[PDB]
Amino acid sequence: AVQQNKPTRSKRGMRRSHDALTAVTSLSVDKTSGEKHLRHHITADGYYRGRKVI
Amino acid sequence: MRHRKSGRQLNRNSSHRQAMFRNMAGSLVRHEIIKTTLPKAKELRRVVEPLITLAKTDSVANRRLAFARTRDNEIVAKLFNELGPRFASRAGGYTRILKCGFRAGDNAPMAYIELVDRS
Amino acid sequence: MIQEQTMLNVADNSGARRVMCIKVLGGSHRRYAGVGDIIKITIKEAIPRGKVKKGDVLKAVVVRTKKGVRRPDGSVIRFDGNACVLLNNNSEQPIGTRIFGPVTRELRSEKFMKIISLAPEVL
RNA sequence: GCUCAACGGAUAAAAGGUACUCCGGGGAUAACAGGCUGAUACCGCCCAAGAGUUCAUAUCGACGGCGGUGUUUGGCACCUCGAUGUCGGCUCAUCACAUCCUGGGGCUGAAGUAGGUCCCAAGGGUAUGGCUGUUCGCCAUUUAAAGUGGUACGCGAGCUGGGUUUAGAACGUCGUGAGACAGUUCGGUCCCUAUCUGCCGUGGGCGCUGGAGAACUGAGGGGGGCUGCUCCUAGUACGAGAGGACCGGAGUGGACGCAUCACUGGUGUUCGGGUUGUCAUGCCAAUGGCACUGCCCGGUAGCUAAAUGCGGAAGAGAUAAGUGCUGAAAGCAUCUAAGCACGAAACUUGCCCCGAGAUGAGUUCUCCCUGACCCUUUAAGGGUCCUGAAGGAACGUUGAAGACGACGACGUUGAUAGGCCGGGUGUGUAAGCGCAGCGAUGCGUUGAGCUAACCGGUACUAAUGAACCGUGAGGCUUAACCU
RNA sequence: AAUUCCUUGUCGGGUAAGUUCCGACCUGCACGAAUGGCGUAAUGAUGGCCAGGCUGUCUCCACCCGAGACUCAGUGAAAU
RNA sequence: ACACAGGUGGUCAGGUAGAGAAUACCAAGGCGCUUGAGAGAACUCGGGUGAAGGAACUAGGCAAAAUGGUGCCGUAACUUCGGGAGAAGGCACGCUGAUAUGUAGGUGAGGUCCCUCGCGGAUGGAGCUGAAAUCAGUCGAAGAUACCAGCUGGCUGCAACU
RNA sequence: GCUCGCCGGAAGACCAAGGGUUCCUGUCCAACGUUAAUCGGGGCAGGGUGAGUCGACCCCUAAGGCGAGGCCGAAAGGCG
RNA sequence: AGGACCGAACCGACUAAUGUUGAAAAAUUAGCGGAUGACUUGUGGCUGGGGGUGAAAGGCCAAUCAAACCGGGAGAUAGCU
Ligand SMILES: [Mg+2]
Ligand SMILES: [Mg+2]
Ligand SMILES: [Mg+2]
Ligand SMILES: [Mg+2]
Ligand SMILES: [Mg+2]
Ligand SMILES: [Mg+2]
Ligand SMILES: [Mg+2]
Ligand SMILES: [Mg+2]
Ligand SMILES: [Mg+2]
Ligand SMILES: [Mg+2]
Ligand SMILES: [Mg+2]
Ligand SMILES: [Mg+2]
Ligand SMILES: [Mg+2]
Ligand SMILES: [Mg+2]
Ligand SMILES: [Mg+2]
Ligand SMILES: [Mg+2]
Ligand SMILES: [Mg+2]
Ligand SMILES: [Mg+2]
Ligand SMILES: [Mg+2]
Ligand SMILES: [Mg+2]
Ligand SMILES: [Mg+2]
Ligand SMILES: [Mg+2]
Ligand SMILES: [Mg+2]
Ligand SMILES: [Mg+2]
Ligand SMILES: [Mg+2]
Ligand SMILES: [Mg+2]
Ligand SMILES: [Mg+2]
Ligand SMILES: [Mg+2]
Ligand SMILES: [Mg+2]
Ligand SMILES: [Mg+2]
Ligand SMILES: [Mg+2]
Ligand SMILES: [Mg+2]
Ligand SMILES: [Mg+2]
Ligand SMILES: [Mg+2]
Ligand SMILES: [Mg+2]
Ligand SMILES: [Mg+2]
Ligand SMILES: [Mg+2]
Ligand SMILES: [Mg+2]
Ligand SMILES: [Mg+2]
Ligand SMILES: [Mg+2]
Ligand SMILES: [Mg+2]
Ligand SMILES: [Mg+2]
Ligand SMILES: [Mg+2]
Ligand SMILES: [Mg+2]
Ligand SMILES: [Mg+2]
Ligand SMILES: [Mg+2]
Ligand SMILES: [Mg+2]
Ligand SMILES: [Mg+2]
Ligand SMILES: [Mg+2]
Ligand SMILES: [Mg+2]
Ligand SMILES: [Mg+2]
Ligand SMILES: [Mg+2]
Ligand SMILES: [Mg+2]
Ligand SMILES: [Mg+2]
Ligand SMILES: [Mg+2]
Ligand SMILES: [Mg+2]
Ligand SMILES: [Mg+2]
Ligand SMILES: [Mg+2]
Ligand SMILES: [Mg+2]
Ligand SMILES: [Mg+2]
Ligand SMILES: [Mg+2]
Ligand SMILES: [Mg+2]
Ligand SMILES: [Mg+2]
Ligand SMILES: [Mg+2]
Ligand SMILES: [Mg+2]
Ligand SMILES: [Mg+2]
Ligand SMILES: [Mg+2]
Ligand SMILES: [Mg+2]
Ligand SMILES: [Mg+2]
Ligand SMILES: [Mg+2]
Ligand SMILES: [Mg+2]
Ligand SMILES: [Mg+2]
Ligand SMILES: [Mg+2]
Ligand SMILES: [Mg+2]
Ligand SMILES: [Mg+2]
Ligand SMILES: [Mg+2]
Ligand SMILES: [Mg+2]
Ligand SMILES: [Mg+2]
Ligand SMILES: [Mg+2]
Ligand SMILES: [Mg+2]
Ligand SMILES: [Mg+2]
Ligand SMILES: [Mg+2]
Ligand SMILES: [Mg+2]
Ligand SMILES: [Mg+2]
Ligand SMILES: [Mg+2]
Ligand SMILES: [Mg+2]
Ligand SMILES: [Mg+2]
Ligand SMILES: [Mg+2]
Ligand SMILES: [Mg+2]
Ligand SMILES: [Mg+2]
Ligand SMILES: [Mg+2]
Ligand SMILES: [Mg+2]
Ligand SMILES: [Mg+2]
Ligand SMILES: [Mg+2]
Ligand SMILES: [Mg+2]
Ligand SMILES: [Mg+2]
Ligand SMILES: [Mg+2]
Ligand SMILES: [Mg+2]
Ligand SMILES: [Mg+2]
Ligand SMILES: [Mg+2]
Ligand SMILES: [Mg+2]
Ligand SMILES: [Mg+2]
Ligand SMILES: [Mg+2]
Ligand SMILES: [Mg+2]
Ligand SMILES: [Mg+2]
Ligand SMILES: [Mg+2]
Ligand SMILES: [Mg+2]
Ligand SMILES: [Mg+2]
Ligand SMILES: [Mg+2]
Ligand SMILES: [Mg+2]
Repeated sequence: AVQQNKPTRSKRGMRRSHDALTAVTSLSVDKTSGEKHLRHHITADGYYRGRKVI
Repeated sequence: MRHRKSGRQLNRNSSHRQAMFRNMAGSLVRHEIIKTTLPKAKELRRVVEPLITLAKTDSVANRRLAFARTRDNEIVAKLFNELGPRFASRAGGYTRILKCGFRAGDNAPMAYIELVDRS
Repeated sequence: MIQEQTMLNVADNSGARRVMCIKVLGGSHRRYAGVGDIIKITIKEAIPRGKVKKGDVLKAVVVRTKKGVRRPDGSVIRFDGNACVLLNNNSEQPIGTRIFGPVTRELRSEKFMKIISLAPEVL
């Protein structure tokens, strides 16, 4: 469990290649208050598909 | 391996996984909607709703059985006076989960669990 | 299901009442013997005087296992003591002449037609 | 005058121990393993006195001769001292063939049975214990067999530390002693997350030159091959008797593997009950908490093996040793030179598995796009607009799929999970009431009550209208039918 | 024998089998009388051996509940 | 050297069991130990259970399992007379009722007598507390039920022992 | 605030040791805190330690230190 | 009566598993021994590097021992890397 050389930035990036975080693909919109909340999630207001919960 | 099993361990032991769900089921029937995380509220489902399906059919012995389930003199009287007859027609499903994003200090994916009746 | 170092009761009249298996016979790396097998036993505790003394080495046959025998229909037959019947190294047929206890039906064959006449209950 | 004799002569003068040790160095120089000869070791050959009733050759071989293998004991001191952990066990192997078993053939001083001995054959298989620290060894007992070797006398960044090995102690023996002694008992810290090569698994991007949904052909690869015994033929042949088969058939078991859980069981801190000790729910009853589920008894589905189903094949081809057929060289004998036939677990197949990243990138039936343009990149080129379909990704419900990915089912047209009614299954007459009694307690309603995953059911809850990505006839050359 | 090399000396119990153990022989390589001989009730976190009880030590490992190891969020080392 | 599973002398001592400052649950009182939320793999640490056999494991019963308290009967060779000895092995134990509507025992108030006198000395028995045993009767698979709580025996080597 | 848990011969209530504002009251989150952080034992500022009887000095000593003169050492000094 | 027995405080540290850039540069959890005596412990004072102390292992004497720690000769000397 001890290395014998110092590897390079090339190998460091070649490992770091697969760190590809993607963002949210698209958001989704209400039908009585109209904001861009997450898909299958409540709004910050408290709306979900028409209802105003609290 | 876990094949065909049930239940959820939830990173607590089993003197904990009944003593927590006592307090959670002692708060949900009290306030009819609370804010708690998603695996703790997808499986609080079948801990609170058979407690209401039992309370649908009033007796004397069920006032000891749900007293064993809850150990709260307030909640047994409210569960058998108000929340009994108000759902006396459905075939179950007295709950509803609504996802409310995430949480501040730990990125805990929360949820809103509720009864169907607030209006 | 008799392996090595199994301490058996002796079913018959031939003086021994506590034996100890040392081998199972009939195939390499063998582990288990039920009814119908020929294990090899020493003799650990005889009576005051009998046909065989202490320290003899002679073959036997397991006749009553606590693991039980398994019929065609799936039904099991279990006992309450691991016990065997003594034998003879040059004749493969016993030394004593009276067999106590019951023995099982799945032992009868013309190698062993002599322990099915004396036994009071062919189970 | 100086046996300075260690004789170019250090002083007029000098012995040991360190396993309590420390330092500078040293692979110049030892042990461990390599590398180099190959003297000893082992195994094949050559002459053939004799032994074997006759007879060197069935089996042995004197006095001598020549090599092979690198395998023991050794020789040299090269790599290695600013360190490569050493014997034996445990766990995993792989190759070698001088082959232990099993397969096929010739010889015999081979009647049969069982053997002797070389020749071909390495696919597969190869004992559990007693004893010492032990490989071995001896002994007890099986089996078809308990092979021989290299791999740092395989394997301590995988594991015991008993052996030899540090510090303590003692006995024998040696020295006056300090302490030593392949002599001995007794107790004696074994460190490390994997960067890279390697290996078993699971995956994203791109290419496969229009793009997507699937099913496949298979050049190569990889696991697999074992064997006992009883019964028929047949107590036949052979044999004086005693004994006792070839060659083919029928059954049942062990070791090793593949699955699955219906039967027999194992677990079942999520399902019933009994029970102690203590504190609380105001209290009596009734339930819950804590002391390893407090101690137990039972136990559903799943996971599992000791539980029960299947496998090892049969066949085809050319083959190794050997027996042949025809037949010259050499008019005759000759398996060989021409040719023709047989031949075994080794070989290729046959059984099965992942298998087009086979770049030699495939085969294959399907479904979708048939719009306008201007700019210099003059055409395989850059951009503005209606176009954004096939289909996949993402999100939610999740699973006999699972580390995370990935694979699979469902997405209001729908049972994908959680719920709920009726059932099943497990525990074993719940609480409450009335009777009996001094009371523990029984009896009735009562096989009642509770019920985890389990088989068939119900839209009450959760799975959102969309949005996001993928485009508009496919490049060039050469050949062939056709308008 | 804690001292014995030839050695697993020699015999008998113990075991199916016993290079260790207990009992005798003496050919003691090289015990031996206050660097002590032999013996002995009790005692020892002492050396060596057998027996009953007990069981995953093991033939043969299967399941279960918990703290880690795998995923996501914040802080974020070390040998080389 | 860390807001360290380390160490440091004295004082106080509640309940229900209990021989007791052991142990199990508690009140007075204090804390949830300064990272979390998930999925339910190999493997490892700490643990509970196990069919048939029961030391075949190994250097070795290492580890693990088991025994385990009070009362009574009983107890070997050997010996320095003490020991060995808790040798070994066994038997009863929960609650209820009676003997006794709470006994044997402990404590002790009134009532009365003299009085060398005061914080009296005796007769006296109210009331409180309360063992231990015997006999009937009853529930479970199991009555020291949980926690604590010795494995036993047989020959030797060394050293008297603490 | 109220459900649950853990110690209860301690992890409850105090002092002699030793540290030296860590104590209370406002205010701040940059470093400190193994995370977040409005909270703090952290940064700043302000308050807080009242004795005839309780602890130190104080009268007297134990081990032992110093020790006028005194004895003995080269000086240092060593005892007493 | 005990240099007595079983056993908590207290003192010690026999075996095994954890862990050996760990919570600790020697501990933790389940077991262990002594536990009115040759014991254990808070305070103070005494001894000193060829010397102190030792129920004796070359042990221990400020995480250092077959001759401690600090300053000086000293930039000790080195045929050796
Ligand atoms: Mg290097
Ligand atoms: Mg399921
Ligand atoms: Mg000279
Ligand atoms: Mg000279
Ligand atoms: Mg000279
Ligand atoms: Mg001279
Ligand atoms: Mg020594
Ligand atoms: Mg020494
Ligand atoms: Mg050195
Ligand atoms: Mg060098
Ligand atoms: Mg060299
Ligand atoms: Mg050598
Ligand atoms: Mg060498
Ligand atoms: Mg060599
Ligand atoms: Mg050669
Ligand atoms: Mg040859
Ligand atoms: Mg001849
Ligand atoms: Mg020959
Ligand atoms: Mg080398
Ligand atoms: Mg090096
Ligand atoms: Mg070396
Ligand atoms: Mg050959
Ligand atoms: Mg032959
Ligand atoms: Mg092969
Ligand atoms: Mg082979
Ligand atoms: Mg083949
Ligand atoms: Mg063995
Ligand atoms: Mg032995
Ligand atoms: Mg052997
Ligand atoms: Mg070798
Ligand atoms: Mg070799
Ligand atoms: Mg070898
Ligand atoms: Mg080796
Ligand atoms: Mg290695
Ligand atoms: Mg090894
Ligand atoms: Mg050793
Ligand atoms: Mg890595
Ligand atoms: Mg890797
Ligand atoms: Mg892929
Ligand atoms: Mg092949
Ligand atoms: Mg099953
Ligand atoms: Mg089933
Ligand atoms: Mg169970
Ligand atoms: Mg209770
Ligand atoms: Mg009660
Ligand atoms: Mg509690
Ligand atoms: Mg608990
Ligand atoms: Mg069962
Ligand atoms: Mg089952
Ligand atoms: Mg052919
Ligand atoms: Mg011819
Ligand atoms: Mg011919
Ligand atoms: Mg075959
Ligand atoms: Mg074949
Ligand atoms: Mg449906
Ligand atoms: Mg449903
Ligand atoms: Mg139902
Ligand atoms: Mg039932
Ligand atoms: Mg009940
Ligand atoms: Mg009832
Ligand atoms: Mg009835
Ligand atoms: Mg029932
Ligand atoms: Mg269903
Ligand atoms: Mg001896
Ligand atoms: Mg000697
Ligand atoms: Mg010897
Ligand atoms: Mg002997
Ligand atoms: Mg002797
Ligand atoms: Mg002597
Ligand atoms: Mg003398
Ligand atoms: Mg002692
Ligand atoms: Mg033995
Ligand atoms: Mg932890
Ligand atoms: Mg981690
Ligand atoms: Mg992270
Ligand atoms: Mg802290
Ligand atoms: Mg913490
Ligand atoms: Mg966590
Ligand atoms: Mg797990
Ligand atoms: Mg257990
Ligand atoms: Mg078992
Ligand atoms: Mg059981
Ligand atoms: Mg053994
Ligand atoms: Mg033990
Ligand atoms: Mg135990
Ligand atoms: Mg002693
Ligand atoms: Mg508690
Ligand atoms: Mg206590
Ligand atoms: Mg401060
Ligand atoms: Mg402040
Ligand atoms: Mg901070
Ligand atoms: Mg902050
Ligand atoms: Mg403060
Ligand atoms: Mg502050
Ligand atoms: Mg005043
Ligand atoms: Mg005073
Ligand atoms: Mg004085
Ligand atoms: Mg003085
Ligand atoms: Mg003076
Ligand atoms: Mg000590
Ligand atoms: Mg020690
Ligand atoms: Mg301890
Ligand atoms: Mg004691
Ligand atoms: Mg004592
Ligand atoms: Mg000195
Ligand atoms: Mg020191
Ligand atoms: Mg010196
Ligand atoms: Mg000088
Ligand atoms: Mg210098
Ligand atoms: Mg110099």
